[PDB]
Amino acid sequence: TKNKDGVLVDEFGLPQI
Amino acid sequence: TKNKDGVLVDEFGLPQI
Amino acid sequence: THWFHRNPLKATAPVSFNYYGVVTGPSASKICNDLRSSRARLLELFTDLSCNPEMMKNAADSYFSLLQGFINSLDESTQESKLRYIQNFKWTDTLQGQVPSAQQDAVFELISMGFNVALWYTKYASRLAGKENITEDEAKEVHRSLKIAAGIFKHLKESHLPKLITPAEKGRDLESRLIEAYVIQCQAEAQEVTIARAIELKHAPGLIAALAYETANFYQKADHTLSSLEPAYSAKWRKYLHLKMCFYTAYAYCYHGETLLASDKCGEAIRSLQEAEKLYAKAEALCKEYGETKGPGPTVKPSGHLFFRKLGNLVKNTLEKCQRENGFIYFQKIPTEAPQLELKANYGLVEPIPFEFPPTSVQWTPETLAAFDLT
Amino acid sequence: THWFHRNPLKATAPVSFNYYGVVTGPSASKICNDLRSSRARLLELFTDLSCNPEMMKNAADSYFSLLQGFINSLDESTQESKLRYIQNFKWTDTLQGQVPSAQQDAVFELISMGFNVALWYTKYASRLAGKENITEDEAKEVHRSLKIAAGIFKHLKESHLPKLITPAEKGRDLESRLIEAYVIQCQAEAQEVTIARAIELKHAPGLIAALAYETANFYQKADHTLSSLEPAYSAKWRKYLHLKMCFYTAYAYCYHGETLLASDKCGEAIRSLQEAEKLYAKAEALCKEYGETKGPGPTVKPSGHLFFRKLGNLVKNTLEKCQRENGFIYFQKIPTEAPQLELKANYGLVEPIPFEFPPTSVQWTPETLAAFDLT
Repeated sequence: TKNKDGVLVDEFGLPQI
Repeated sequence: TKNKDGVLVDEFGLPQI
Repeated sequence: THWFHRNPLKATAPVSFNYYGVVTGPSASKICNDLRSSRARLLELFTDLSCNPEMMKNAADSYFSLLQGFINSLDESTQESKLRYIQNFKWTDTLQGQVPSAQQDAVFELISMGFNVALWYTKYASRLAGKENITEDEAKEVHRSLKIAAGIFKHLKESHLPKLITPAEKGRDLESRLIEAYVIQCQAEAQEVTIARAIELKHAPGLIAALAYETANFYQKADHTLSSLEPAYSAKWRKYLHLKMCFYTAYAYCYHGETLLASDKCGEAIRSLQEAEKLYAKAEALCKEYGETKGPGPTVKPSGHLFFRKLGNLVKNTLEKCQRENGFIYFQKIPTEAPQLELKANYGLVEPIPFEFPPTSVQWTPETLAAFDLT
Repeated sequence: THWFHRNPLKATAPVSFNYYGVVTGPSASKICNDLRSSRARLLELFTDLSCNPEMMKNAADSYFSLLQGFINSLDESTQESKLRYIQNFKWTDTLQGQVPSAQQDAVFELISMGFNVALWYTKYASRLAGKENITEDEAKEVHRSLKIAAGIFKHLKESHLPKLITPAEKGRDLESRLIEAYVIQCQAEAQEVTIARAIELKHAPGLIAALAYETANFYQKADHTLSSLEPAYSAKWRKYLHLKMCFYTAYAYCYHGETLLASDKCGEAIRSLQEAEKLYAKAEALCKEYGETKGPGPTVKPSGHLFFRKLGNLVKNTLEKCQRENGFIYFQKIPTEAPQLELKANYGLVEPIPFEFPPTSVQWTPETLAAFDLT
């Protein structure tokens, strides 16, 4: 899942790193 | 040298260690 | 470990759906039995501690797909169902104790029961959130449950309340403001779970500071929503919201300070850490006023301080870095005011999961419906 | 390294001791040449960097015993010498700049010269106490030189000042308060040396705290003694004494705090260290003002410092132990007032070494005195 800025995000909406 | 209480002291009047 | 205040579940009078003469023929009679049983089963589940969201979802849809027949028309050549006013429904309310309210409208029943389901989700959620071990799978479950509850509340409020012929007394669950408060508390609570996760995963301080600050604003807004009610019933709840607000304002200041430290502003960072510790101490004050304030629902305790763990870490790193500048234990060149927080959370904010009732049970046919004769 | 503020040495006009017709015989005119040369030699030494105490003692003693002829009576059964008023002496004062003062009295010369010898002892000491390498023997020598000066000063004030016929003039070395200030300072300074040693030898904190405290009280006493002098010439000096008091009060609170920590009083220890850092900061601000203040004698500077090493150490130990109860950053249940210091130093207190001028030189006989014809 990515947010509007194209950042990978996890189940909780936190950046996936 | 000893002070009034019989404690040994150095030349500065400190207790000898 | 998490601590979430909970108001008690609503309670309702038993409905047999036995209409005697009004009912003519086996079809209409069996559908009345299934209403009776599907309602009874759903109600039993509310107090069942072995109940998971799978069972609740099934039982609720079963009952709601039938109940819908008392509400919506079949062929849609008619505005609504002719049975909407056939039955009197009586429910207690979360803040109103043993004083119930009754309406003869199927919509009142739909909204009240649906309200209790959402409630049940927040309870399953907090029951799980309070366990110690708390794996990551259980955390998603809590987070997800809280968002489902949010969706139901939101849907009931926007697509349903307006249909009611009788507005609810102020202070009752079916009043618009009260429902908005439940929505906001559900979002704030899901975000708490995300805050704990962000912290254990060691995400950026700015991210955690922004999330903590946004969370405290939700509680403040929920509180502002309940401000229009009467202090007798609403006081305890509002105290808890105010308390949560202090808790999460203290977290924001804690993690903001780490931001200010990394930017090499020592005095500002010190001041900001002092604020965090102060607010948390005042939060430990409001916590006792909360436990001493008469109101619906049991009193919950935070215990569990992961705050002081982080603070001690920030303090040592700040004192080591900022001494020889601001002083050792007696601090100089400190701003007289705490920094004024304006923080935008780009990560972690929670939307309610969109909710809809199931379509009317196919068991409702014009033949079945026709077997209902009112006279 | 030690820093002691020093006012300028007293200056005098030369004295030939040539009375012409008055003096007859070989013995009287010999005595006059012995005075001329012994005084000249004693004056040479004050500015001579190669001069040690053994050299200063023998010279001063030689001159003073001869000068005593002009003061004491030989025959007893009489008050004094017929020569007391025979010679006019002209001296400057430590605080008065270039403006001299004169009395034709032998006792005025006696006290003025003795005063300068006291001064020389304190300058010898301060010179030597300013070394980085300084050894234990040298330390004892500074300590001792200061005690000698103190005793000389005290003796002038008690046994001599009362004898001068000219009433004392406020602002000049020859009045009670001013000499008193000097006595106190010398004792205070000897104690600074002892304190520095106690810290090096890792003596008990209570011992150090008490000696630092007593040393500060001396500085407060000296400074008050001078309070009546006109600020024009006394300001720089008094600013310095106030500086030393704050400096050594900070030391008191610092080491006293260690004492409280061990006794497990956390709130008080924290409060004690806060007061220490505050006083030290006040000490630094007075340092700036002292350097800016116009007055007799050059500015000395304390480039620091070990107080901060010791302070940092204690703050670390105090916080590690006391954070649970008080800290981490915003401190709670801390006494609004600094903890009371009334401390008895049982070790390190300095007393002036008693001093007496030499008796009359053997060159003085009833016959040699008659060789002075005053008619």
